[PDB]
Amino acid sequence: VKPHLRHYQVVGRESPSEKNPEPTVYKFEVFAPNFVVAKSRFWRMMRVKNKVKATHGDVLSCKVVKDAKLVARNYLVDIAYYSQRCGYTRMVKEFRDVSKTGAVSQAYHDLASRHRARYHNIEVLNVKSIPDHEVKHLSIAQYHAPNLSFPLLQRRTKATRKDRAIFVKKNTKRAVVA
Amino acid sequence: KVSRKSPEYTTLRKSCAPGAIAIILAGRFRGRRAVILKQLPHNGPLVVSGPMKYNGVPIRRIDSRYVIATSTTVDISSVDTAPITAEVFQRPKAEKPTLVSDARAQLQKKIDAALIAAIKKDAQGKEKAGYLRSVFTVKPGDAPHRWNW
Amino acid sequence: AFPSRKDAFRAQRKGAKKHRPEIIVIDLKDHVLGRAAAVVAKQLLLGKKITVVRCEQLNIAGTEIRNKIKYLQYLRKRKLTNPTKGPFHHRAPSDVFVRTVRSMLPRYTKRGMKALNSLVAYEGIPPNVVRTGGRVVIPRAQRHVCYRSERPYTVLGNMCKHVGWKYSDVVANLEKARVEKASRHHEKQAKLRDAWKSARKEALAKMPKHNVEVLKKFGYA
Amino acid sequence: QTKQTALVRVENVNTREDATWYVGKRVCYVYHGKKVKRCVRWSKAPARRSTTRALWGRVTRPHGNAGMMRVKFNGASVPASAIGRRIRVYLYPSQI
Amino acid sequence: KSHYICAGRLVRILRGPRQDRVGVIVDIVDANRVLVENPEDAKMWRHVQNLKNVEPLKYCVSVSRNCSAKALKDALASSKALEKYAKTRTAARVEAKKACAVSTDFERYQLRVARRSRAHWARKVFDEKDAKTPVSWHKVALKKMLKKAAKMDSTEGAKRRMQKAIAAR
RNA sequence: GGCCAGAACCAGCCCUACUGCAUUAUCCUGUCGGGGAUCAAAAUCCGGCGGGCAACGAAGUGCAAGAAUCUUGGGUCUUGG
RNA sequence: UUAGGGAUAUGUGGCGUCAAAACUUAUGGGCUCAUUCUCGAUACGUGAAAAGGGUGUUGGUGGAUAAAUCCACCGGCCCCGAAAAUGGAUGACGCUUAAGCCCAAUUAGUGAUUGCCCAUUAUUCCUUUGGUAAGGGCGGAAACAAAUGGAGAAAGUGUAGCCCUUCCGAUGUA
RNA sequence: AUCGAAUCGCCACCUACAAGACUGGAGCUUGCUCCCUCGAAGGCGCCAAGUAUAUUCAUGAUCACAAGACA
Ligand SMILES: [K+]
Ligand SMILES: [K+]
Ligand SMILES: [K+]
Ligand SMILES: [K+]
Ligand SMILES: [K+]
Ligand SMILES: [Mg+2]
Ligand SMILES: [Mg+2]
Ligand SMILES: [Mg+2]
Ligand SMILES: [Mg+2]
Ligand SMILES: [Mg+2]
Repeated sequence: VKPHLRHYQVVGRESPSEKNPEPTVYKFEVFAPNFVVAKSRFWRMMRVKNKVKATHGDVLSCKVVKDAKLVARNYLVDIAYYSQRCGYTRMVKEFRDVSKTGAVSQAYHDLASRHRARYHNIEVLNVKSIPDHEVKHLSIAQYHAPNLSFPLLQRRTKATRKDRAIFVKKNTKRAVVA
Repeated sequence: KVSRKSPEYTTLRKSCAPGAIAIILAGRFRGRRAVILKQLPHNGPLVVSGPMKYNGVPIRRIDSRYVIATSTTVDISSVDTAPITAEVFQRPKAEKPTLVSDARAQLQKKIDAALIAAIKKDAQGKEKAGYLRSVFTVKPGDAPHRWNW
Repeated sequence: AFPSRKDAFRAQRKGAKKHRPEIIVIDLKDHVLGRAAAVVAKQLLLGKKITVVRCEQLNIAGTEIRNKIKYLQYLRKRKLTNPTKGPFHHRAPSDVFVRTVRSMLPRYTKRGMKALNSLVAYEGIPPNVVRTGGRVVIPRAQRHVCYRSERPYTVLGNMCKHVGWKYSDVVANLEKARVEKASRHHEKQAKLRDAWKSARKEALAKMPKHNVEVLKKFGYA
Repeated sequence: QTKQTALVRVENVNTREDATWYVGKRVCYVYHGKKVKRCVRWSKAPARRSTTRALWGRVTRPHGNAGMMRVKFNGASVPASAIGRRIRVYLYPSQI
Repeated sequence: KSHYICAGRLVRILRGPRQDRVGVIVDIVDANRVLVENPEDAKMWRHVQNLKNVEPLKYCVSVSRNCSAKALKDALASSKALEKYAKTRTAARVEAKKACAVSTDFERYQLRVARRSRAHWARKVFDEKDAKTPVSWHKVALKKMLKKAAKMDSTEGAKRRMQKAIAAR
């Protein structure tokens, strides 16, 4: 399945005024389901970092960043999440994926599964494609083997939806109720 | 272009063309295979006569909604089909109350003779002759919605 | 059950031959109890007549001791004022399956009671069921596709034999005899099956070549 | 429940795309009464006279993703005694 | 049997819009996903496939991980894996399934005629063989009954009883 | 016939098909240098430098207004003829 | 949020059976095994639980040492803490390649942006009723026996409402 | 014997059995190669008992429970 998060580059600034005739222009990296959430995250970051509110600023661009050609790569994702008891916890993880958006979506799913963290309590600090020899975790390093192979065992193979049946003869493919 | 009041007006689908072999879905000869000859004027019913020698279907009129027009066709241009008019199937009204008229038997005999010859002349004529003798039935496990006709 | 003399005389008078309704026989060996029960309950509500055999080989997830303790907790429930007319705790695997299916049905309506009465359950495959026709399975409810193989499971017959089921050995002996008889008959008739296979092979050399061409086009030759 | 619309499950129709093929087809519930009453061709075809009766309807739309169809019967609802019973889905009005 | 998921392994797509199509594994992303490409198929460009949607085949061409399209084409052509696969019975079954799916009413009638003719000639061959060496129920029963019938019909009372009640027919 | 049923056509609705415009570059190539891993490689990776449309069944990104008339879609026992 | 009926959409809530809907969806990702109040699964509703612990498993963070180790420290789910009186309640069954939990889809790296099911809600159609209702017509238009197109037409609060067209509202204790 | 019914696949090739971390068979290299019957069909049935040279079908008049049902 394609990733549920998209790579957005949000470029914006504060609205020029008499105190600030030439405001600084900020570029922002976000992974969001849509550009509305992308702009919301951009303005949250501008408010909590540069003391600029969305009501006193404007957005020069909210474009998407196209993914590179699909290649099996190792992606280092530096990410952070908030919990009430633990405060802010920052971690760095390695993922095997074909795209930056895919790796970041995998990271979001992993954080939700293992730490019960939702999208709005997670800040992605960085995502980058690292070489094979810089991978630290063995769970990711095990896919660097030049001759890597394995059989598919314990596979629940379902029939095509048009050919699925309720009652099938015991040792034949004949369907009794379908 | 053709005026709705004119007898030459049809909205019949493309599949129910003259010469097409059609499965009869309802009526006495259900499941049989017939040959579509013409459509009666004023957007009337189709006229099918799968040669009565083959399947027993006489020259009959059938609604196009009770027939599956297949992609298999037979060249009808050699068959007259002109004597089959709407007045052939009209009957006198009874007053305060198998046998076939000689005109209807003659029309069937002449049409079927030219219809059988058109099948023989056609390539795969012996296969299509036996195709019309076959009977269509819905079997256990059949999925006509997935089929191509 | 046993036919009335009126029914027998009426059948003779009408002269109709023997009749058997459309009954689906399900080999319940290595099937998940709840999933098979849900599928069978829906099919029974959809007007099907269903016989289920080998109910002693149904599977439940978890340890046999855990499921035994679950059944003992079930057995703990009884009407204190009058245990007779309280819950009735059946120990046979077919009775367990029938209770499970009944709990998936509206058992307090006439429609639900007809659906429940449309079901027949057995231990093993009885003689009146052996030769009726090919048994069927429920792919949605088979253990080898429903259970992680590393997890333990229990067999319904083994679980039931330790809560008060007396006929485990009887069913085992009858099933052993049935399999021996069926294996003997299958060792026989092998000549007939091979003769039919050879006849099908030899027909290809005597039927018309264009018919063989159609058979090869559609994958039957 | 709303008895004006009925749910019909046809054999080998297990997808919504399959159930869309039958939209508009005629539907029949065949049963019998206790006495022989009037029928079509009561005089033309006396062989048709029987305790056999039929209620007709049409397929209106599919129901769900699993090939069910909604059916509306002519003028009146189908009896609740027909639930779990056989229904005939005819191949007409043909569109092919 | 079970063929390993390796770089170069030929797979068939189980379900989806690419079903019944044959591709070659060119890279392994993780435990769940692989990269599949087939230069000889129009719709089989380099794409990501979940490992639940592939069926490993017995053929495995010699390529490296993340191989180029030209290298994949050369390896496929040299190994002749597609030509070898086309000769199997499951590939022919897939093609026959497609033909049956696209078949018309006339084609269905033709197939029915072919199957009926094969059944008729199988019946004739079986009857010929069974007349010589009995395998059917009726022929085995006749073989069993023949000796007893010959013994019990050779008696004079039997013979006279036959003659007398045959002369009346 | 003021009954029952089926097909035709009208009008109005209600569903579906059929898609163009703008974007892309953290991208696409080639080639050098590194770096990597191998039996040797290749690749993942990082720099230069030269190109450039990953290209319309490219992209799951913005917005789409495409007369179901051409080109007899479907439905209306959900309307009236 | 409520005139009385249809169609089509939704909302909250759902799609293993009961029970409509994934005939147990995906060609999505992880986590979890729980032996007698029997793991868990509905907010509100501690409408059941802590302090404290676990060499259960799987994730982080900072050290250390060198074939990879081991040291403290934080999550996640599970377990221990955790005892009441009729037999009993995730809702019943059951579920554990979940039918549990966290996240994410909508037919799945194929080619875009509405899976499906349920309201006295929305949109629309028909009818009623009542308006702080809005308009038209109302000087018989000419003609026109039967045997063999027709009727009616009231200057009007309220009627079988003078007729026609239009719009909007309609639940309710005292 | 009322009684008219609803129901619309036959089999004497399915109607034995087991397994999915497998269940065509080898090899050793243990995930590849090789061989095979090539690992994705229970058999029939569907209108000439069989694939051709046939042959009766109407007026049951265009839908109606198939107006019939020992396959
Ligand atoms: K007791
Ligand atoms: K109609
Ligand atoms: K899952
Ligand atoms: K009014
Ligand atoms: K008045
Ligand atoms: Mg609705
Ligand atoms: Mg349901
Ligand atoms: Mg008035
Ligand atoms: Mg009031
Ligand atoms: Mg009848």
